[PDB]
Amino acid sequence: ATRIQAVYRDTGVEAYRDNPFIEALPPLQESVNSAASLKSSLQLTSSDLQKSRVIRAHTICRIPDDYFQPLGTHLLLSERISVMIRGGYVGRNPKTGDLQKHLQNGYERVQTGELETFRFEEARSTAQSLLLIGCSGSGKTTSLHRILATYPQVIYHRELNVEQVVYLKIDCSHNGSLKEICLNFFRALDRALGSNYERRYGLKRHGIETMLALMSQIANAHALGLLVIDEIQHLSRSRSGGSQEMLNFFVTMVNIIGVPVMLIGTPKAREIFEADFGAIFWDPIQQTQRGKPNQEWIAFTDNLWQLQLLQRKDALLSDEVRDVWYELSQGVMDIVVKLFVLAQLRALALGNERITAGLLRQVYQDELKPVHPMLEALRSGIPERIARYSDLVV
Amino acid sequence: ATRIQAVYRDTGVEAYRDNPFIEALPPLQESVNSAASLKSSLQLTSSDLQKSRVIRAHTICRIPDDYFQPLGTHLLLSERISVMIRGGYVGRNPKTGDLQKHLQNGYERVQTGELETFRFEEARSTAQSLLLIGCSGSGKTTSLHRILATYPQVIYHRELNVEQVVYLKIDCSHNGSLKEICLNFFRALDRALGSNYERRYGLKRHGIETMLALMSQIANAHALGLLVIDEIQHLSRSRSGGSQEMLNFFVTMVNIIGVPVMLIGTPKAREIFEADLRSARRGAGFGAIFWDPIQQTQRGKPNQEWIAFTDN
Amino acid sequence: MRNFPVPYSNELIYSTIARAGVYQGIVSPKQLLDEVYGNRKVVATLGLPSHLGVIARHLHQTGRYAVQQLIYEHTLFPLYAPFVGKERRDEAIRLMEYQAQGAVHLMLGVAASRVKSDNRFRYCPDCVALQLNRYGEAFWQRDWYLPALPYCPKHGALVFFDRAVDDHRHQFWALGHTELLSDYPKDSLSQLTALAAYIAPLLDAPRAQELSPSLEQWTLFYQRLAQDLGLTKSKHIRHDLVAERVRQTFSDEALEKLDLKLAENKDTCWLKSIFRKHRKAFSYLQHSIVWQALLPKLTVIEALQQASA
Amino acid sequence: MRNFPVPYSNELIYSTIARAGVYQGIVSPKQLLDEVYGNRKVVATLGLPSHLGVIARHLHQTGRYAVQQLIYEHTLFPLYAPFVGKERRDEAIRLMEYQAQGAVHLMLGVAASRVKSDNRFRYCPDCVALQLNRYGEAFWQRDWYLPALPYCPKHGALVFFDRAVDDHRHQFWALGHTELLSDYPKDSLSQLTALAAYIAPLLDAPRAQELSPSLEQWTLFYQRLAQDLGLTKSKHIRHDLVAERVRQTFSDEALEKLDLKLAENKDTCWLKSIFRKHRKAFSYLQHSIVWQALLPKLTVIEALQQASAL
DNA sequence: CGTCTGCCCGCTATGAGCGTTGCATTTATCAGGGTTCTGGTCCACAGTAT
Ligand SMILES: Nc1ncnc2c1ncn2[C@@H]1O[C@H](COP(=O)(O)OP(=O)(O)OP(O)(O)=S)[C@@H](O)[C@H]1O
Ligand SMILES: Nc1ncnc2c1ncn2[C@@H]1O[C@H](COP(=O)(O)OP(=O)(O)O)[C@@H](O)[C@H]1O
Ligand SMILES: [Mg+2]
Ligand SMILES: [Mg+2]
Ligand SMILES: [Zn+2]
Ligand SMILES: [Zn+2]
Repeated sequence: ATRIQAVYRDTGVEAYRDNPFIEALPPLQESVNSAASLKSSLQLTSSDLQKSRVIRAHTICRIPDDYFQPLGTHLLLSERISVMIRGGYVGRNPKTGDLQKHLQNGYERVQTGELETFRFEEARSTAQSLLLIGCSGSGKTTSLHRILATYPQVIYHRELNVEQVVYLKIDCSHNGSLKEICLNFFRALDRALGSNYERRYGLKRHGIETMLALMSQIANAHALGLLVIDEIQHLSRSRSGGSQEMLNFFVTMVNIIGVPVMLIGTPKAREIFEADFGAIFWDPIQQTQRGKPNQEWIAFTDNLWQLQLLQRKDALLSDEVRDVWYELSQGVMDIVVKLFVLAQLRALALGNERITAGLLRQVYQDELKPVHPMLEALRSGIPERIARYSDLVV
Repeated sequence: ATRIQAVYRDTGVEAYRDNPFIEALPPLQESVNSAASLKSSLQLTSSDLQKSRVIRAHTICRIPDDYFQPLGTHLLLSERISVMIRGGYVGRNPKTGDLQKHLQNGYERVQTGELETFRFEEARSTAQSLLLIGCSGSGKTTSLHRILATYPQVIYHRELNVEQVVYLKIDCSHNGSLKEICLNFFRALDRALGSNYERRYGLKRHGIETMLALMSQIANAHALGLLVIDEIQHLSRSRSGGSQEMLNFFVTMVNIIGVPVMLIGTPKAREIFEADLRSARRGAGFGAIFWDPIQQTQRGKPNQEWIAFTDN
Repeated sequence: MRNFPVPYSNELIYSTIARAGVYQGIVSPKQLLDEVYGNRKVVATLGLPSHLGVIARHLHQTGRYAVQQLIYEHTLFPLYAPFVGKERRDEAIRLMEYQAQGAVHLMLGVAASRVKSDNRFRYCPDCVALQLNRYGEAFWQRDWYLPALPYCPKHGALVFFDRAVDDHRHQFWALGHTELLSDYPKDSLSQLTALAAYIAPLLDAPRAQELSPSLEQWTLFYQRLAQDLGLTKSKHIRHDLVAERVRQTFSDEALEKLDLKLAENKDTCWLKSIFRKHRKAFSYLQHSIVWQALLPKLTVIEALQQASA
Repeated sequence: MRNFPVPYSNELIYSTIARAGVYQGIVSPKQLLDEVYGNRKVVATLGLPSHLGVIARHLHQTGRYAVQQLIYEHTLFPLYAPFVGKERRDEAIRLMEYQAQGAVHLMLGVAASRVKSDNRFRYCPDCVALQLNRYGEAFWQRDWYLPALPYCPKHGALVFFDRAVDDHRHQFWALGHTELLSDYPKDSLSQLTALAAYIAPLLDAPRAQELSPSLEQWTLFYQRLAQDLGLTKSKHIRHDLVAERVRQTFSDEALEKLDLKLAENKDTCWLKSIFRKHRKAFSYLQHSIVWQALLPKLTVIEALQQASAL
C-alpha cells in the first residue's frame, strides 16, 4: 500500500483540465524515455569476478530476476495501457458531480439485481477494453508488472476523502468457479488497502447476481482505474452454461459501469472467445526478418552476454555459438535465460571457464528433459505438428 | 528443530547484504566439502565380536538405518537446495522503515519536473521449482532427510516476533485427492510450531481455492523457506477430478504461494508434466535431475564408486 | 469504515451517514450500524445527535472537521445554547460527544419542550432543484428542520413525506425517491416566512458560541426593556398594550399554527411570564415573537449582544 | 394415506396418483412422494409404471382392484404383452410388482429403445367435453398416449402443448381445463385414423392376457400366409407384389410420419426382416400393417388367435 | 402561597410468541469405466446356366 499524498499537475489536454484523478497521476513519458525507464540489468562489479567460487555461483543465479530488455512491442503496450488508464476518468469527475451520480445508479442495481437499470440518464461510461494472447514464456506477466510499476496505486486526496486505486490485478480460479472470481477481487482489494471486505461481502449468503453488483459498486467507491485478469483460459473448465455469463459481465462492466478491463490468456483461450474486445498478439522472435538477421535478436543476445562471471571468458560472441543458442532455445524468451544460467553453473562446476557449443549441448540434453517435445515440434516447422499439443504458438 | 535463538553472520554476496532471514542461516560452504559432511557409519566393528548371537543379530539389524555414504550426485543436489532456500528470501526483507519518505520525495520530484522517471514498487512473480526423478529403492528420501538435517527447522528472532520456519515436508496420499494436499500443510505446520491451524482452517468447509488462498497467508506470517512434496507419482489420474484441473491446481499453487517448491517422483510421474509447455516450464524451472543406478564400469575400467560402496 | 464522505454545506449528520451507507452499498441497517458504530444499539437521531466522537475519528485524516465544528455547523445546537445558560451549555457540549443519548435530551429538555416532535420528514421543492443543479445530490437541510416552525426561510412552506423517523429507530434514510414533486401552494401567512427569515441567520453565527446570559441577567434585561419601551407601571405591568402590539405584529390565526395562543383570561400565559421572574428555560420562538413585536430595529445577533451587554 | 381415489374408466395410474394430491392439498412434489410411496427416489412414468403393489395396498378394502387389474387395465402393458412372447411376459409381470423401474423396460426389449421421443403432454379436445359432462373431472386416457400414434381412434389429431414428462422427474401433473383450452385444427390423415381405429380394440381385449405366440410360431404363420397368398418366389418373396400392396393400402407420407419409410433399395428393411427368420420381437405397428395389408377382412383378436393356435 | 398528599409518569424488569440465523444434511454436477445389447457384416450353401 504505497499511500502517498497527492499533488496536482497542469496537463495540456483540454479534456483533463479540472479532473483531480487525472491531474494527480505522474506525467506521461515520451517514446524515447519510456523505453529507457523500463530497462534494468544486473549491476555487476569489477571485483566480483575475482572472488570465491560459491560467492560467484550464488550471484549467477540472480540473472533471471534482475534482467530486462524491452523489445518494440513493449512500448506499444505501455502507450496503450497509459491511454486506457488516463482516458477513463473523464466520465467520473468528482468535482462537477459525475462520480456521485454513478454511485446512485449502482445502489438500485444492488437492490434490484439487474445491471441495466438507471436513475440519471446523464451518467455515461468512457471505458475501453483490451485482450492479450501469446505463447508461454513470452513475458506477458513480468512486462505488465514492469509497465504498471510506474504508477503509485493507492493515492490519498485531501480536499475529498477518497483513496484512488490506480490499478488492480487478480487471476482466474483453476476450478472455473463463478463465486471465486468475485472473492479473489475482494482478497486482492483488501491486501492493497489493509481493509476487510471479504468478511463484509464474501461471508454472507449471497447469490452471484448480487455479488456481481457489490463487486461493481465497491469498485466505484474507490476510483479504480484499471482491472487486469490473468490466466483467462481457466474459464473453459467451468460448469456448463457458466462460461458465458462472465464473458457477458466483463463487457457489461466496460460499457455501462465504466471500469476498464484487461484480459490476458493463452492461445487455448481463443476458442471461448471467437466461438462465443481489441486483440493484440505476441509471438517469439526470429533471426530472419526478410532475408537478413533481425537486429533485435542480436541486441538481446549481446546485452545478455555481458553478464558472465567466468574468469576466462571470450571477449566477443562467435556466430556458431549464437546459431546453436537459437537452435536449442527456438526463440522463446524463458528458455534462453535458463539455458544460459545452467550452462554457466556447469562451467563453474566442471572447472573449464569458457562456454562452448558442446557444453551448451550437454546442458540442454541433460538438464532440460521435460521441455524436449514442444521445442522439437516447434523446430520441425510442420503445421500439423505445431498445431498439435496446447499452449503453443497459433 | 526447536526455537533456536538467532545469531547473525555476514554473507559475502552483495545481494544478501542486510536480510535477517538469510543471515541467521548456517554459513556458506563449498560444494566438495559439503558432500563429505553427510557420511555416517557404525562404530561397532571389532569390540562387539565376542558376544551372544541374539545381541549380534539385534546389532546387525540396524545396518540399513545408520549407514550412509555419499556419491558424486549429492553435491549438485546440495548446491541446488542451498541456492533455492537462500534465494527466495530477497523479496521478503522485513527490515525497512524509510520507504514512505523516499517514495513521496520521488513523487514530488517527478511531479515538479526535476526527475523524469521513477519506480515505486513491483510485485514478485513465480517461485523457483525443481524436479527429481528416479526409480524406487534408489534413495530419494534417505539422501534428503540428511541434506535438510544440517539446517535448523524453527528459528526465533529476538528483535522481531517471527518464527522463521526454515523448511517443511509433506507427502501425497494413495488416493491422490487435491483436498488432502491442502490438509497436510496445516498438519505438518502444527506438528512443528505446536499451533492450532488445522482446527481453525482445515476443519471448516472451504473450497480448494479458498483453502489454497489461506496457505499463502500463513506461509507469509512465518517466513517459510522451502516446501517439499514427496511421492508425486500418486497423482497420476489416481482419483479426485480430471487431468486438466489436476494440472491447473499445481500451476495456480506455484503462481500463488511465495515459497519455493520441490517435487520428488517415479519415472512414471513425468507423463503428468510432459503434457503442455506451462507444466514443463514450471517443473524444469531450475533444472531437472534424473537419477540412475550404479554401473559396474563406464569406459572399460570398473567404476570406482562401486568399489568404494561395496568395500566400506 | 475506510472512507467517510465529507459533509456538504448546511447538512445534518443524519444525511451524511445515510450517504455513507448508500455509497458502499450496505442495505441491511444492522450492518451499517456495525460498520459506522461499534455496537448495534445506537438509535438514529435527527437533530442534536450523540456519539459525535467516532464520526470525527472517521474524518480525522482531513485537517478541517473536528468535534467543535460538527457541534455548531451540522446540528440544531446553535439555536439551543444561547437560551439555556452557560453551565448547562458547557455540560451539553462536553457530554454529547461521548456515549449519552437520553442525558442530553433530559438536560436540555428538548423532549419535554415538545410532546410531539415533528418526526415526519420534510421536502422543499425549490431547494432540491438548486441542490441537483449544483451538487448532483439530494440531502437534508438544517433550514427545513426547525423545531416547531415548518417554513423554509427563502420560499413558501414545506411538504411532508408523512413517514416518521420513529418508525425505525436503527435505520438511516436518504432522500432519493426520484425527487418526488407535488404542488402545495397553500400558505397561512407571510409573517411566518418573515419570522423564519429573521431566525435563520442565528444558525450560522460565529458570535453564538460564547453568548449565554443567566437568569438574573435575563430578568433584569427584560425589566430594562419594559422600562425603555415605557409600557410599564409601578410594581405591575400594563397587561394590554403589549397584547395590542403583539396583535398588530402577529395575526392570531398565524399564532394558532405555532401552537402558541394568547390567553388573556387566565394567568398562565407566556406573555406575562416572559416579563415576570424567570425560573425555567424558554424556547427560541417565545423570545423571537417578543423580539419581532417590540424591538424590530435589531436582528437576532444584535439583540443577543445588547441583552448580554 | 386414508383416501386414495379409485381409477376412472380407461385411465392411466399416473392420473390417479396425480389426483391423489389434488384431493388433499399437497403442493410440493416431495411431500406427495413421501406420503404415497415413502421414498423420494421414484420416477414418474406415463405408461408401464413400476413400484406397483403399494398402489394396491391403498386400494385394499375395495376388494376388486388388485395388481393384476391395475397392470392389465390401467396401463399400456397389453400393447406389449402378446408380441414379446410367453417367456418374458411373466418376468415383466413379476418385475412390475417391486422397485425395479428400468429393469422392466429392459425386459420388454421392444420398449428398450434407449432414449424415447415425443414426451410432450398430449390431449384430444373433443373427448374432454365428454369427460367433463360425464364425470366432472378431466384425466389422461390410454387412447391418447399410444407409443407412436398421435391420433385419437374416434376424433382425429391430438393437440400437443410443450411440457415434457422428463422436464420434472418427481412431479405428478394433473390436467386442468382452464389451462387446457388451446384447440386449433391441424392437418389430418384418414388412413392413420383408420389404423388407430383398427388398433384400439386391442387394449380392452381379454384374449391378450393369456394368449401369446413364439418366434417360430410367428415365422411359420408368416410363411404359411405367404404360401397360401400366392405372391411368392421359390420359398422366397417376390419383393414387389407385397410392397405394391402395402403402398396401395398406405401412402408414403403416412409411413414417413410413422418413421417406417419403405426402403426398396437397401437390403435391410423392416418388412424383409419380418419375412425372414425372427430374431427379436417387433413393435405392434409392423404386425398391424402386415395384418391389414395381407388380411383385409379380419379383426385383430381373431388374427392373433389364428397365429397362436397353429 | 410551599412542601406533604395525592397524582403523574417515565422508567425498569419479566415472560410468551414471532421472526431471524448458522450448521449439518441433502441435492446436484461431472468424470471414468464397463458390460451386455443390438446392429449391420461376411461366409457357406442351394439352385440355376454351359
Ligand atoms: N524482455 C525480457 N528480458 C528479460 N527477461 C525476460 C524478458 N521477457 C521475458 N523474460 C523472462 O521470461 C520470464 C517471463 O515469463 P513469465 O513471467 O513466466 O510469464 P509468461 O511468459 O506469460 O508465461 P505464462 O504466464 O506462464 S503463459 C521470466 O523468467 C523473465 O526473466
Ligand atoms: N548413499 C547411500 N549409502 C547407503 N545406503 C543408502 C544410500 N542411499 C540410500 N541408501 C539406502 O536405501 C534404502 C531405501 O531408501 P529409500 O528412503 O527407500 O529411497 P526411496 O524412498 O527413493 O526408495 C535406505 O534404507 C538406505 O539405507
Ligand atoms: Mg503469467
Ligand atoms: Mg520414499
Ligand atoms: Zn426552500
Ligand atoms: Zn378424442
